[PDB]
Amino acid sequence: TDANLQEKKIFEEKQVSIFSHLDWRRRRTTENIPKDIHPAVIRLGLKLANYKIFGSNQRCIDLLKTFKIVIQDYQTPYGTTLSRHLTTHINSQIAYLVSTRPLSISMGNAIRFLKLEISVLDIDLTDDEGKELLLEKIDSYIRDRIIIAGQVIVQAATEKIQDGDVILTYLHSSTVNDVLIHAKNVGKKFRVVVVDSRPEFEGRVCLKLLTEHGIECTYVMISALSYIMQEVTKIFLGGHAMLSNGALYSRAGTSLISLLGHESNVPVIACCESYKFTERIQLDSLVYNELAPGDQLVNMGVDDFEEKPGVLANWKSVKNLKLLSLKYDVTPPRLITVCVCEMGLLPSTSVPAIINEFKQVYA
Amino acid sequence: STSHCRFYENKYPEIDDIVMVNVQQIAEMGAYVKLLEYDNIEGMILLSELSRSIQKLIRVGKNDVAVVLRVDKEKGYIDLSKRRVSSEDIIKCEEKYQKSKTVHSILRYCAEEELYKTIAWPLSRKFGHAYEAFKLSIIDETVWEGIEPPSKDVLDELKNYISKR
Amino acid sequence: GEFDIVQVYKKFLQDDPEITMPVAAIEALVQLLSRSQAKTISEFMDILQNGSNTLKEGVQNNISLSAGCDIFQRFVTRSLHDVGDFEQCKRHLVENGKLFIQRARACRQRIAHLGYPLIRDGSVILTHGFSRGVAAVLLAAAKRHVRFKVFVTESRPSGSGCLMTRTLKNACIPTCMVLDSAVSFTMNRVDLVLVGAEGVVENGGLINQIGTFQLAVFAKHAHKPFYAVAESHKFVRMFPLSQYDIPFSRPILEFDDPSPETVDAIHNELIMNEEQIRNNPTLDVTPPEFVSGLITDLGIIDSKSGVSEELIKLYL
Amino acid sequence: SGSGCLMTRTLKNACIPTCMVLDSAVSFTMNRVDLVLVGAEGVVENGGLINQIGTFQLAVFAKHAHKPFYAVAESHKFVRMFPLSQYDIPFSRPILEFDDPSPETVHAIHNELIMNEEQIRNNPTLDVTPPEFVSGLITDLGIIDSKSGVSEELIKLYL
Repeated sequence: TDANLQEKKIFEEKQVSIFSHLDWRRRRTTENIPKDIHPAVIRLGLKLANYKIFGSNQRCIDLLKTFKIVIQDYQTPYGTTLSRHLTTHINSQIAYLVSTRPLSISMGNAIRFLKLEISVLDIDLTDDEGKELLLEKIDSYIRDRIIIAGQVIVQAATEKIQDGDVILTYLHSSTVNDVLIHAKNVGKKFRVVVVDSRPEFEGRVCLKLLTEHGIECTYVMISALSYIMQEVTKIFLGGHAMLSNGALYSRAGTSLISLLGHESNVPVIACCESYKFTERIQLDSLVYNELAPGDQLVNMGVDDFEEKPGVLANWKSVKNLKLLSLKYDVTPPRLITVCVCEMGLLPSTSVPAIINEFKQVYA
Repeated sequence: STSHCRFYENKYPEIDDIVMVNVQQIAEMGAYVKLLEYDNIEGMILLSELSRSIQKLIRVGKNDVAVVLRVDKEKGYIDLSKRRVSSEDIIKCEEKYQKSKTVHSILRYCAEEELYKTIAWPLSRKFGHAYEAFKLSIIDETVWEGIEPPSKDVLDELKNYISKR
Repeated sequence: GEFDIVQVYKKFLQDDPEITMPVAAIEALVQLLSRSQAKTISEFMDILQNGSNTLKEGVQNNISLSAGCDIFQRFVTRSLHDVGDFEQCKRHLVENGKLFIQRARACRQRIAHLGYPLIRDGSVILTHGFSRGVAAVLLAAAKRHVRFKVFVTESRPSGSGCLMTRTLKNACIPTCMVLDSAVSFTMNRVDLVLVGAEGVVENGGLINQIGTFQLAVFAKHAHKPFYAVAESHKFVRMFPLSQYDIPFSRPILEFDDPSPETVDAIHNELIMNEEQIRNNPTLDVTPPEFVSGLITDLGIIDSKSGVSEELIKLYL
Repeated sequence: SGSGCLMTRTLKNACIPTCMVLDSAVSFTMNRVDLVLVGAEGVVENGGLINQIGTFQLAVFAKHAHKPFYAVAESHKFVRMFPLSQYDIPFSRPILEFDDPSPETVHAIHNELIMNEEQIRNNPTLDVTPPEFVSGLITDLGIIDSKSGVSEELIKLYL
């Protein structure tokens, strides 16, 4: 950062290309990191940029479990109490983390929550009094908001599974896997369809898990959706976030699944958790999104790490030619039949009210 | 018989006592629960007590502490409440519990029931508890009062079994 | 001790036929409640469920009351507390019972002086089979002296259409009974369609008689609006997945196995037999995108997402 | 027409499974179907369909339920008629008229309260399926899906 004239540079990044605004800037190495950075934060920042399959839930957990360590290792500059100064320390941790991978919605909402509890904290306490408190609040957050909600969703999810069904998932949703494995453990008689896609074939690991529990599974890439959907009878999707309009925000191929499902009359079920709801909205899948480097699809073939090159290795220096791969896309609500939150089965359009149930009757 | 048995000589608890209870199933309006202190007999909690209209809390096999409201001994129905317990009692019960629980695991040595009637409760009658002043079995001999004989074998296990586990 | 509350339920139908089946159930529970003499809170809720289920399984597990029965329970379960006097429990309890019955009896009226202006001068309406809801609003409109005409679906297998037209004909209203197979041909004439309700779902769905969704798509396709009248005590907690995912007692639409060994343009009386008919289903479900406005004692609800907020409000 | 029972037997008489469906509940069955096939009582210029009442009642479902729709028509059933909407067709008797209720007073398998022959007559006997719902039209001339070749083959008939 020369300054925020580099942010003026972003103001220049509003050109003809639809993706001109989409931020490409990252830091996938610890070169010239600042001093005020916690080690256990560094490891996470490294885990962000380099891990794949990094489930949107685990990140929130691994972030919070890491955050406790920061505060537990934090000591205020005495003479200036804790609450007055804690944020800027943490604010200097996020600004680092985002340069490794933009914040998921599952994380940002937690951030806006903890920053709140910092301000509302009672000043008449001391350090060892204060920090110990919100650690439980953090732990309470993980208990109530995700794990239990996770444990509730699965139960309500497998409830509507019927013996003889044919389930279709796509690109390893830890929640979607978590309910599928539950279905087998209750003797539900069914079988699963697993859709995968380029680049990082996130669906194989979903096949690995389900197979290691012995389920009649089927693996086909998305460019075969027209074929396989005739066999399918239900569709389950775990989302990155759900929009206040009712739209579902998940990995890039989520939309076509719901679309082809509708035009084949199968239902679309969005197993998402309340804390991943957002007051914002999107009409196009391009305004708010995040990217992955286009090099990752240069490797043609069935592998990713393996040094199988391609015909596009020079695309960076071939003008009028550019590769890209968005990671997420919205999905209009009229294609989502149900959303499965820990408040039960809701129509996706009922999302923003639930967010008000948090804003209201709380603080 | 002597498979499962009671804890305190009062077959039931009085009104306004405090009892640990393990939740079982939740119905449309109540929470059928089993008070394990009295051979897991059943009771019910009105759908009006939480623990911070919270649908997520679906507990199955969790021990919780509550307070009795009304009792009908002839039909067995019991009504309890939760959001009325205080501070110390809410753990004093637990503090009272495991000690009492510990004694129960001792008696199932050949009962995996009557020793309460013979020894435990009259001892609990004196020192208000069995655990409380149980250690006196090595630093006093008031524990001899009115001891009744079982048979030849397990006649004296007290002086055979004090400080253990 | 009545020990046969179903009779009181039944007796209500003869002391007044102009009340819906669930209304009698609640009106019977109070009689159970008022006469029941208990000593524990659990005692009430024990026999209450054991009374409701006793009332449930007696009527082919009908859905209308199955809502009202469950809603009524979860109503009094709300602001229930026991302080000092145990009799306060029953006091607060049964007093709210009549209070609920008050709203319940006035519910089918509250929609009338609320849905009647939906009929305009010289308009033409369509209704699938008889329903106590659509009847009164039309009468409460025709009472206001307004010209309009109405078609009625014959509504096989119920045949409730033949009764609906009479109830309208008797109330000075022009009618024209129409076959279930000719509703589409009628949409050209109709300005507004309107049906009752037998059950409202978590997603804003509509469980009503067998042929509602049959004409719900028509109005959706013929660009005429769709309205359904539903009392509060018809909200249900279920949640299907399509126009089909509903639990149904008798298995439906089975086929036969034909072993190789066997044997006027209006041909009336050449139909299926009663055995052939009951294989066919009885209820229908119109997804909420096909309804443009629910008509409830709570008012008119069009989001079919706020129905859930209201449904959540109805339950605990 | 009640012609279903006749169609039912004639199929069952040829050892194939059957299951009669009252005209009110076709929609509930669509998700279970894989193909919809109806006959033809008449074909107009625009590709439309003149068949017994309720024929269009099905094709809309097949459309909305994303299931295909085929109709069998013999060449000698084509006609020069061209109805604008799905209603403007010549019909003998007056259809779907109402009453005049002057102020007087004249007075779940309920299987015997049915519309009388008189009020049944007031109902129409034919509906029309617009060509947008006919995925395929099979004739002795072959199968025609264009619904413009319907007309070109039609013109080839009327000399």
